[PDB]
Amino acid sequence: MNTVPFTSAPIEVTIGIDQYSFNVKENQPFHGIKDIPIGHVHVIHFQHADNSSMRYGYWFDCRMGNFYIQYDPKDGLYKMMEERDGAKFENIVHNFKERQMMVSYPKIDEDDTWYNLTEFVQMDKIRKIVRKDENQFSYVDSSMTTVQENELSDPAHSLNYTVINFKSREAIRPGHEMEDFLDKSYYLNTVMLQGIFKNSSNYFGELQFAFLNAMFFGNYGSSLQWHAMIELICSSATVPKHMLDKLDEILYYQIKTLPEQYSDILLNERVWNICLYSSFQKNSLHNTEKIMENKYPELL
Amino acid sequence: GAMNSSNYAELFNNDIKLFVDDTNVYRVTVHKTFEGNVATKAINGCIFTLNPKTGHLFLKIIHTSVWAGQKRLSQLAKWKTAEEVSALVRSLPKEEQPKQIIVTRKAMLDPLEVHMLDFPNIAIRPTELRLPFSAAMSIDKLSDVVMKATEPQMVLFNIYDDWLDRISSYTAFSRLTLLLRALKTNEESAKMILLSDPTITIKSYHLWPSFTDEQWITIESQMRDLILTEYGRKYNV
Ligand SMILES: CC(C)OCc1ccc(C(=O)O)cc1
Repeated sequence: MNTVPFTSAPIEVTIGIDQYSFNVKENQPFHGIKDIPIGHVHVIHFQHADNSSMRYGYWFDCRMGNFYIQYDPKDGLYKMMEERDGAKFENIVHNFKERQMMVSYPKIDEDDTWYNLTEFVQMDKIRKIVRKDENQFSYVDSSMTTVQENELSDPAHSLNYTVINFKSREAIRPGHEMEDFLDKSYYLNTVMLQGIFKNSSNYFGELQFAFLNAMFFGNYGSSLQWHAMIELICSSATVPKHMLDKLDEILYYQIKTLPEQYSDILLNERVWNICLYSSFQKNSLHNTEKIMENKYPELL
Repeated sequence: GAMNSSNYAELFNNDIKLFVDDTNVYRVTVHKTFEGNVATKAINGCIFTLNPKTGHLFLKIIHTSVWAGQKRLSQLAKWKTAEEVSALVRSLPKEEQPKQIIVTRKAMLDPLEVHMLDFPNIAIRPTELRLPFSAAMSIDKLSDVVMKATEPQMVLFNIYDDWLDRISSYTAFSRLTLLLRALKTNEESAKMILLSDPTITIKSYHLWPSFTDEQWITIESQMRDLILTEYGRKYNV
């Protein structure tokens, strides 16, 4: 178990840690989150009570170091910092009184949700999408645009997702215009899987990360990327069987976790009706189709 | 963006633009089989690609052999149109390539954009103008060359004949769409209007009769009357 201590909580805030969230009042005696599994990946996110604009947060992996949160009264946000002096950190986190003012990561044992949602997500790939090499953790917020969006305005503060554009030369072989636009298998298998991602696990990792940034931060470009990566698979007549089966499970848990009141803003009616009811893979998403129909029949 | 009538004059600025109409690419007759079924038979068609400023019409004849052994022909026809328009653009010297291609049917947008990826600076757009280019096959010389073709063929016409010697491109395009709307609305009566007088002939190198300026005013009036008469008949006005 690891601990993400907080120096203080000077401003009232809603704090998320992975799929959980709780509130902290202004200047409440709150010193952090205790009992976190080392895991492979985590996210801590914030939405200020007095200004719900800018949700923001940090992706991190406890294995890569000791992370703590300190509020910065100049920039006005809770900042993640790393302590390299592990003994000093162990001394602060040992502290029995400090632990009394910390909330415990509250994982039900039957609950494997967090890991179903992040199975393919790895910190080293996050750090390639979110470029800030001097930190081991990665900052994302509601307003950050994607590199692709920027091409249609600060490349430092951007989300470097893999560009997917169905009406581009990368997606369309000269001489195969109709073929490749109607059946995106070339673009999926040769360009993306063999060329860029190298395997389906890395593809799914970016798809999972995009989903989670859209859900936790309301990041619009992330939502666009999640939907595009889904549509690329579904619009391909030729897809490995293992990948289709795994896609059904990935999407099932994403749809299951989605806030029910957030379906108008996080689900694109067009894409999902194409994928479930019209595409080459309509029949390969049995569990996803079943949860969507019973949970969100209005969208369909 | 989508074109219309606030910017109707813009069609005649100096940016080269082409209209593309695909409504006569895939054409069929519908007839009953021996077993009693009904069967289609394709007949030759054409892509109608027009420069509205100059009158230059690039008529690509679509021979029925291109459909042989193909499925989903309505869908294929859009991609075939897009293939041929892209080929036309590539065949043109750079200074003659359009800055905009305006498709009369929105279903042409994605096929054409995908075939024109090599030309990112060429805008591909629909229009809110309802244009009567589907009546192009009512122009006898165009219909003749399409129906006589035994192989794919491209034929160049000036759909304004020599009118630009005397009127503006704006006026010529208005005359053309009036004529074509009348042909679409009541083809046999529109042809009677145009051909009723044997002393006004069609030059060997023209599509329309050699009307004088005053005769064109009269013809245009008779075409407007034809269109209004048919409106009244249709809606019992
Ligand atoms: C519980 C206590 C207030 O945590 C604050 C905090 C701040 C810094 C560090 C460090 O740098 O070692 C560790 C913990």
